[PDB]
Amino acid sequence: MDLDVITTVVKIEGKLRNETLLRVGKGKTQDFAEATDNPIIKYRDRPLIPGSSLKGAFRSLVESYTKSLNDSKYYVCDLDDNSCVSCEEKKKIVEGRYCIPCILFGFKDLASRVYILDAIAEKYSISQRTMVAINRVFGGQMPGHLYTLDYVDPGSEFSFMMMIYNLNLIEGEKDWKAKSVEALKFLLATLVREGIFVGARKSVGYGLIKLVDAKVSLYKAPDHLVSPVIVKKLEEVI
Amino acid sequence: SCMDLDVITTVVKIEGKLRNETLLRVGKGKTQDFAEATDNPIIKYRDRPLIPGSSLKGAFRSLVESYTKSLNDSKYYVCDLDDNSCVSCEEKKEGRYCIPCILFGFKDLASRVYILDAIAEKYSISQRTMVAINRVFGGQMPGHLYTLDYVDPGSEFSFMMMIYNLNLIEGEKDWKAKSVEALKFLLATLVREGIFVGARKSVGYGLIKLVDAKVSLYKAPDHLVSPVIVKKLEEVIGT
Amino acid sequence: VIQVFRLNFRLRTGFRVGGGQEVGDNVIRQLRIGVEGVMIPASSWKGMFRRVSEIVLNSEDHFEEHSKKEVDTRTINALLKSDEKFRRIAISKVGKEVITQNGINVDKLDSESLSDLRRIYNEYNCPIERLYGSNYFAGGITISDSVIPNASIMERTHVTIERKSKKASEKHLFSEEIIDAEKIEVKVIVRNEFELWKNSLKLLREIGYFIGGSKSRGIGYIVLDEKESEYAVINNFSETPKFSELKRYLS
Amino acid sequence: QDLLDIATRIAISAIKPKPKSNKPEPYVDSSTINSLLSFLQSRRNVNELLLYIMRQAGRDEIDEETGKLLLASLKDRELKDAVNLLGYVKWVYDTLTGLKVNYNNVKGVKTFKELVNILSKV
Amino acid sequence: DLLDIATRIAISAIKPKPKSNKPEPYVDSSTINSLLSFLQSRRNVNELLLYIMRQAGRDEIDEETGKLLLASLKDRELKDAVNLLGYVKWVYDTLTGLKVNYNNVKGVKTFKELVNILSKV
Amino acid sequence: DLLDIATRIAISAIKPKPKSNKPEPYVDSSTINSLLSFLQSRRNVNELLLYIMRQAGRDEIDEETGKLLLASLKDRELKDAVNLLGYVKWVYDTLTGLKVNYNNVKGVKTFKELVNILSK
Repeated sequence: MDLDVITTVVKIEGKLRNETLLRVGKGKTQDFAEATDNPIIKYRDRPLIPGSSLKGAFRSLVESYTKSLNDSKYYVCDLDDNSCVSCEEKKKIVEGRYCIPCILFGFKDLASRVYILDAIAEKYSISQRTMVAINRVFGGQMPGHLYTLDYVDPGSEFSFMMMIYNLNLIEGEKDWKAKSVEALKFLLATLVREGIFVGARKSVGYGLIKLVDAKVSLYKAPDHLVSPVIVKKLEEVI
Repeated sequence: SCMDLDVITTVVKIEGKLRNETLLRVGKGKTQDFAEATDNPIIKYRDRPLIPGSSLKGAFRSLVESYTKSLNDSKYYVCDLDDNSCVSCEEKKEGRYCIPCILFGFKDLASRVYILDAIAEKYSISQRTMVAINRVFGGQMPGHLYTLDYVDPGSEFSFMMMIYNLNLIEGEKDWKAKSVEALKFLLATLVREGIFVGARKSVGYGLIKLVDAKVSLYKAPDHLVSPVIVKKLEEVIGT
Repeated sequence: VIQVFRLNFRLRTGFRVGGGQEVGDNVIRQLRIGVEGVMIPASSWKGMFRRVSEIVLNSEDHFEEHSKKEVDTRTINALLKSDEKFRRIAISKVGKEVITQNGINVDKLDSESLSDLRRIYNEYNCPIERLYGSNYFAGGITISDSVIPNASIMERTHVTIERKSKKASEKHLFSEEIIDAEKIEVKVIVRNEFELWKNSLKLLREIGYFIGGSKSRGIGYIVLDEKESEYAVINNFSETPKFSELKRYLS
Repeated sequence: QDLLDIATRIAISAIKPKPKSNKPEPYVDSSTINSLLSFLQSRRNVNELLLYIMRQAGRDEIDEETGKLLLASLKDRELKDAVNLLGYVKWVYDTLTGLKVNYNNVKGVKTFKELVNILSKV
Repeated sequence: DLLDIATRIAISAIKPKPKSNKPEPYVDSSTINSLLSFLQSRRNVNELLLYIMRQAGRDEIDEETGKLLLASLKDRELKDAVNLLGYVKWVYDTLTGLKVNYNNVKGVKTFKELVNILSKV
Repeated sequence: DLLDIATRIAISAIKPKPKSNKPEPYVDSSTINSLLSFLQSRRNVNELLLYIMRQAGRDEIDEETGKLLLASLKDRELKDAVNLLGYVKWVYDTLTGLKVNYNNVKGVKTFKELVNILSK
C-alpha cells in the first residue's frame, strides 16, 4: 500500500523490565565471557534482547489477535506462502480484504512499517540454574541429563525503542485501513500490563518482559518532523 | 531554468564521520557471492567494510521524495524513476520543479549533490545466526535458518559529500532556496534523528548518524584556494 | 617555455571509465585494452581538465560559446595588424587571398568568412581556448593516458527500490564494474605557462574533482597531492630538465 | 580458434541439463560463470581461480565433468590467456543459451567452426 | 606458499574420526566457520590461538591439525592469518563436496599436486 | 598483557594435587566455572576476592595460586576482571584437555612460550 509518503512518525522509547529470569539463545558459538555450551547472546558483556526476537513475538501475537477477530476483511497468511498479498481490494464497490500482520510487520511483497530496535541491559546479572531429570522408574535417580543454563536476573532495565510510520496513534486514523491501530494498541496494552513471553524456555516461566513506562513522541512531516509535535506517556495512549 | 550546471557559482564540501547507532549491516550486494568470509559476506574495500555511495544516495532520495510529497505543493513534484516522460523543471507561463530531480538528478538532468563512499577506520564485524521459524506447533523448522554479519555500533565511517551551486550557509533564492531548505532538512534529520540503511529495517539493523561535520563553502572565481567559512553543521542546520 | 607535469591523484575508493559495454545491457563493462588491460583515455583527462579550468576561470564569455556580442571589424583589423601570430592563424585558416598582409578585403568577404573571423577572434581572446585549443586554434596542452598495469576489477551490483513498497523492483538488476586504485599517474605537458593552469591545480589540491562515470554514486573522486606529484619547467634547450616537488611550484 | 575449440568444448560440457529439475535448466548457471570471470578479474591469481572452481564443483553448483575439464585446461595457464579463455567461454555459453540449443544437437562437437556451421544451418 | 600450508592443514583435518559410526572427517565445517567468525569478530591472533587450543582440547580437532595451525599462526600478520584461514576453509569445502578419500589424498604436500590429482581423475 | 597473567595463574593452578589417588590438577574446572558465575552474578570485585579467599582457605586452591589471583585482581575493573577470568578458564580448559604434563610447563611465564611448547 502507501509507503512513499511518510505522514506520521511515531516513536516509543521506554524501559523493558524483565519480570522473570530471561534466557535468549545463540548460535552455540564460544566466547571467553561464558563457560556454558549454550549461553545467552550479548554484545560486549551486555545481555540484550535481539530486535528479531521481539519482532517475531509481536508478529505472532498480532497474528493470533487477527485470527481471533474472526472477520473476512482481515486475514493472516502463511510465511512461506507465495500466493499471499498484503491487500486484495477489488471493485465488485471499495471493499477489500487486508492482512493486519502484513500491514504492520510487512511481508515478502511489502516492507514492515514498524521498526523495532534491540534492547540492551544496564542493571543486569547473569544467573546459572542447573536442572536434572528424574527417572520415572526408581524415582530420584539422575540419568545424567544434567543441563545448566544461563539466565538474566529477575529484574533489569532494557533500552526499548520502536518506530512506527504512517500510523497515527495519539490522534488515530478515522476509518482508512483501521483495525491496525486497534491491533497495535492491543499489543501495546498487553505488553505494558501483562507483558509478552519471550526467550528460550518460555514454558517454565523463563522469560517474561514488561514495559514499565515509555514516552510516546509523535513527529509529523509537514509542520515539523525533527521537532516532536506531541509527547505523551504510553499509559495515556492506551 | 534548473539546468545551470554549465555555470558553477559555489561549491560546498561536507566532511564528517558517520557512526552507526544500531547494528549496521552493509548492503551486501554480494548476494551469494563469497570472497573470503563465511556465507554471504558484507561488501568491503580491501577487507575494510564500506558503506556504498549508491545506498546512501538512494536512502537520501527516498527521504527527499517523502518530504516533497509531504509538502503538497503544485510548484514541486516528484516523478517516477521508471518514467521517461518526466522533466526536471518546466518554464511555462512561475513553473514546476522536481526537488529530487534537482538534487540527485534524473535521466534528463545529472545530479547536483555528489555522495562519496564511506569506510570505517574503527570497524567491528560480528555475526549472529538466527533460525527464526515457528508455526502452529511452535518448534523450529531446519529449512528456515540463516546467518547474518553485522558491523557493531561504534564504528565511524569517513563521510564526504559535495554540493554544487547551493549556498547551504548564505542561503539561496527561488527554486534554489527550496532545494537548500530540503538539503538542510535532510542534514538535520541525519544529525539528530538518524537514517536507517542496509538490512531489514524492521529489526533495528542499520542506523547511521552524523557525529560532526565540517562545511567548507567556496565561491568562484575568487575564493577557491581556501573556503571562506568552515562552520559546524550543527550551527548550520539550526539557526 | 614548456612546463612539464607528472600528476598523481590519491583517489578515494575506485573509478570507472566505460566504453562500448557490448550489447545486451546487463552489467556495465569498463573499457579494456587487450594487452595493457585497462586505461583512462587522454580525451577523458582533457575533458575533466577543461571542466575544472572552466570552473576556475568563471568567465561569462566562455559560458555562451563566446557568442554574445558583436565584434567591430575595426577591432579585428587592429588586432590583425598588431598580432603577427593571429594574422598568420587567420591567413592559414580563411585563405591568403581572402586576407591580405594589410587589410581585410571586404569585397571578397562574405557571411560565413566574417562569422569564422569573429569566432576566431572571440576564441583567441579566451584563455581556455588558448590553453586547450579549438577547431582552428593550435592547442597548447598535451595529456597522456594513465594505463595501469594493475587489473584489479571488482563488481558492485545495485538494485532499485520501489518507493510505494520497499522491495526490489524485479525489472532489472543493475551491475556496475569498478576499478579500485590508490594512485593514478598521469603525465601532462602544458605549452602555456598560464596562471589559469596553476589555479586549476590549486583547486584540485583542496576541493578536487571527479573523474569517470557514476561520479554521483561515489565512484571516482581524485585529489591532487603535493608530495608524489612533480613538475619541471623548461626554458633552455641545452640543459637536462630537472624535476622537483610540486609543492614548491604550487604553494 | 583453438581457444575457441576449448571454450566450445567447455560450453557443450556445461550445457548438460541438470537432472531432477522442474525446468529444463542447464547444469551450469550464467551467474556461476559470471562469478568465475569476476573472481578471476578481481583476484589476479590462477591458483585462486582453480580453488574457486574446485569449491564450486564441490558445492554441486557446476558440473563435475565441466569442472574437471576446466581444471585440466587451466592447470598450468598464465593470467592473460586465462581471462581470454573465460571470456570465450562466456561468449559461447551465452550463444548456446540464447539460441536455445539443446545438448543433443551439439552433442560432442569438437571444433568451433562445426558449431557455427550447425548454427548457420539451424 | 600459503596454499600449500592450507592444503596440508585441510588434509590433516580431513582424516577420518575414530569412534564415529559414520564416515566423516575428524573436524566439521562448523568448526572452520567458527574459526573464521571468531577471528573476524575478535580481530586478534593470540585469541585465535586460544580458540584453536580449546577446540583441540575439546577432543574435536585433531592434535596434528592443531599443531599445524599453531605453527602456521605465530609471528604472522592478521591479514595473512585471515587469508590462510580462508584458503583452509575453501580447500576443506572442496574436499568435502568432492568426497575425496583421505587414503589417496594424505600423500600430497603441495597444492599443485592436489590440483593434478583432482584434474587427472 | 592479560594473557600472560592468565597463563601464569593457570600454570600455578595446574599443579598436581598432593595426596591424591590419581594424578589430577590441584584445582578443578568446576571451581573456575564457579568463579565466573559468581563474578557474573554479583558483578563486583570485592566479594569476588572474598569468595576466592574462602575457597583457598577451604583447600581446592593452591596457596600460590590464590596469592597470584589476589595480586592480579587486587585493583581491576569489572570488565577487565571478567576478561581475565575468561582467559584463565580457557587456558585451564586447554591444559586439561591436552593432558599437558606440569613438569614441562613449570618455566613458562608468557603466552607465546606456552603456545610454542604446545605446537612442538
